[PDB]
Amino acid sequence: KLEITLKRSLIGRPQPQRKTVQALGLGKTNSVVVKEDNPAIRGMITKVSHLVDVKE
Amino acid sequence: RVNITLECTECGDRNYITTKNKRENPERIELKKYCPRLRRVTLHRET
Amino acid sequence: GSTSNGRDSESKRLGAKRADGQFVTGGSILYRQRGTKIYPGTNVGRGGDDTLFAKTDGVVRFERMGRDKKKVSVYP
Amino acid sequence: LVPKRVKYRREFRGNMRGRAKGGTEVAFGEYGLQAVEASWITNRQIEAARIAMTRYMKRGGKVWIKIFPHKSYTSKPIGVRMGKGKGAPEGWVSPVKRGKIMFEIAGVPEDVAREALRLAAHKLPVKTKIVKR
RNA sequence: GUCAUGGAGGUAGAGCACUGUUUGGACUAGCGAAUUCAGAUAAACUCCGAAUGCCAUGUACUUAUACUCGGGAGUCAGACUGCGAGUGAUAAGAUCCGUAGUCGAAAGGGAAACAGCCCAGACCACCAGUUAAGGUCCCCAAAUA
RNA sequence: UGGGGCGGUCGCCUCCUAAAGAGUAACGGAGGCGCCCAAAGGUUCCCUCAGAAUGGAUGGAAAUCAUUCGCAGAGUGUAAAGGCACAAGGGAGCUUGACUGCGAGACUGACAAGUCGAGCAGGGACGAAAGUCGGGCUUAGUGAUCCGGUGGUUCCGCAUGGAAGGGCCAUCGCUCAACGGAUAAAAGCUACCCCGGGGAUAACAGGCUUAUCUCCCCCAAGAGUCCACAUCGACGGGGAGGUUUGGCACCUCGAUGUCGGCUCGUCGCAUCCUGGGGCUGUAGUCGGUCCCAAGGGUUGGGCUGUUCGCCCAUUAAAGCGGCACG
RNA sequence: CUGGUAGUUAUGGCGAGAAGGUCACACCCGUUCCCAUCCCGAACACGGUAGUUAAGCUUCUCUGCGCCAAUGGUAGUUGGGGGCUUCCCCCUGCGAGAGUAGGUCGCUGCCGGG
Ligand SMILES: [K+]
Ligand SMILES: [Mg+2]
Ligand SMILES: [Mg+2]
Ligand SMILES: [Mg+2]
Ligand SMILES: [Mg+2]
Ligand SMILES: [Mg+2]
Ligand SMILES: [Mg+2]
Ligand SMILES: [Mg+2]
Ligand SMILES: [Mg+2]
Ligand SMILES: [Mg+2]
Ligand SMILES: [Mg+2]
Ligand SMILES: [Mg+2]
Ligand SMILES: [Mg+2]
Ligand SMILES: [Mg+2]
Ligand SMILES: [Zn+2]
Repeated sequence: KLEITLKRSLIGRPQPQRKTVQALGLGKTNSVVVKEDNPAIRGMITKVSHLVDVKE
Repeated sequence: RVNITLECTECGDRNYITTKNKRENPERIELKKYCPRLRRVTLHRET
Repeated sequence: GSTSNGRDSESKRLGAKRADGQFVTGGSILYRQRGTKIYPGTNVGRGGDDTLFAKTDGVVRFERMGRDKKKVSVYP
Repeated sequence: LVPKRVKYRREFRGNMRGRAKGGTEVAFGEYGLQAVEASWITNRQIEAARIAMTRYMKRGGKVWIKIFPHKSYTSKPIGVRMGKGKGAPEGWVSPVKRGKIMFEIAGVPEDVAREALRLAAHKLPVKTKIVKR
């Protein structure tokens, strides 16, 4: 399991990144989700790694 | 070229339209075509 | 000053209409082309203006015949 | 230097991204001018540079020009507005990317070669350097 | 949305196998057509050929829409900024498309002032805290680190 | 419609632009169409092109013949692109499917329209079968409705039988080319002009840009009685300015007065005079060129509405520009 | 072992050098007959087998041409971030074309005869 925190804002970002952040369950900034360690979630994190903090 | 009508020689029905060159074919074209009224092939002639 | 150009024709919307591995129903158009850029395969027919269409129900497969050419088939 | 004929009279201007595709080495003579930057080079500039560097050597040795002005460019006169089609062709140009050898010489000693290439490089709109095979 | 798998498609790059443009030798039908050697070039060249994007399949993981029918609309002057092109002069706060953002219809903080740049989306109240861009000699909050 | 006018264009097909799905604009770059074919259509059988070398009468580089090499360097009615040598290219035999009723399902698409289609029935062509055939290697070769003409028809027919007249099916009549076609039928002047609007759009000045323009430089072949650099400097190259000729259309059309002169000036310095200096092709006299320097100064008339300019007579000198061409 | 007939991106092709056999296959002999030549029994068609492996065909050997082809590097590029913006640079992932090491003188199936 791993913990995911939205650190940056979505204003000014493209639609694909907003959709990816939506599918991760994250809402407002500084909000947190806890997920599993599938390759699917890792692919999501790779797409938006500049907007988010990941903690094992 | 000109436009042509083909008439059935057994009914007088005008079943087909086609084209031809009048200099190359100055006669009246004859072709054997299906006649819908008689439901068989009949000789058709230009009008 | 004048251009003496400015004409074009309407686009004809060519290319692939169905995907590889997709289920398709009989009579569906698979590909639109000028010439046989792709050949008809098994259960696939070629139209009067080179259109490739499905003749049965099945799944579409784009395949490679001898080295330089391609074809498309439909398998139930 | 003008092409004898062309397939089209008008052409896009293009771009000059990247290092030169080929011709970055001295291949015929002993000395060469190499481009350090990219630039359009017209046929007047080529002719002026060639005459300077050939006159300094007193028609001794050999000179190779490694670029040709294949592309044409157009223009519009003063007083015409925008529109009404493309303008009329004016001249011929060669786009030269960085790293391209554009002049080579042979048949003369170090001093004559280097001074002739220095005299030639002052006629060109691009920043150059002198290289030896 | 990501992951795995399968496809269609000729751009960037590259190359000279065709077609145009082109340099230096050897040889030459007769200064000079062909053959060869070496070396170049291309929006409307291609023996090659990506990254991305697109179409599907899945039983994979996550996530909240999608469609059909009916009532009521408004809109058809857009602007700038980054990237990819045309026109122009490889000018314009120029013009015309493609792609993403902000303004329009968006207050707050920073760029002195400054729609469109950078940070970030205001339900109301507090003489509470932590941060972003930007900053820490004085105007002027914080390092004369 | 980079103001409007003049010029050009208006529908359809093919390529590039177009950013490797589809789509995609500009008074962007290039070309075609408003047909043709009675076989240049259908089917059955057969086979293969351009060019070159060599050998031979007229005959010649090239006409016909023979051998070899020859993946297409040919052809494909016609523009281009995509295709095609198991031909879609080339010959011969027989033919009329260039058929009638249709049509599961798809593509394209605002609509109106446009495109592909297995298969079923009727009756056929060619082949020994298998089978192919609802025109042509593919994609242009076209025009709605209303209204009329012609052929057919077990439809209607205003009391009844007829008729007149309609309906339905097939087909004909458009440079309706401004090609979704206002009507069956249509050109100009307005400085004698009027109303509703617009800085959505031009003329003055402002803004952006700086091709052009003015000024300053780099290289140095040459000129300079020898001598590149006293003074000039070709062929080429690089900037600064914002006074010229232009481009754009950002403020102003419920009004931003537009040339020349007069009155009154003020600022910049790329300096016309005067002040200081270096070099000189500086003997002297008279000059040339560059550097510092904006303190002050910098004319009266003839012609022309003129700015400008030419001329007359002077002066130490008769500067050049900005300020809504103050 | 050979004749027929299929599949497979030429690693299967082109070229060169040799062996073999009327069991099959072929060349070859002939034109009465069916059929044929814009002329020609050359081909097509038919009727036989004196000679032959000269050629096709089958088998074996060659990298000369052709074809197939890594690894590393480089170009390009999705996303993130900067310059002094004809363009350039940095981080992460993807990753050519050319050139080369090397590979190749085929590999599988069914049937009838020896
Ligand atoms: K230079
Ligand atoms: Mg509005
Ligand atoms: Mg507003
Ligand atoms: Mg603000
Ligand atoms: Mg200190
Ligand atoms: Mg034909
Ligand atoms: Mg009318
Ligand atoms: Mg009057
Ligand atoms: Mg003016
Ligand atoms: Mg102005
Ligand atoms: Mg007003
Ligand atoms: Mg006077
Ligand atoms: Mg005096
Ligand atoms: Mg002024
Ligand atoms: Zn009849």
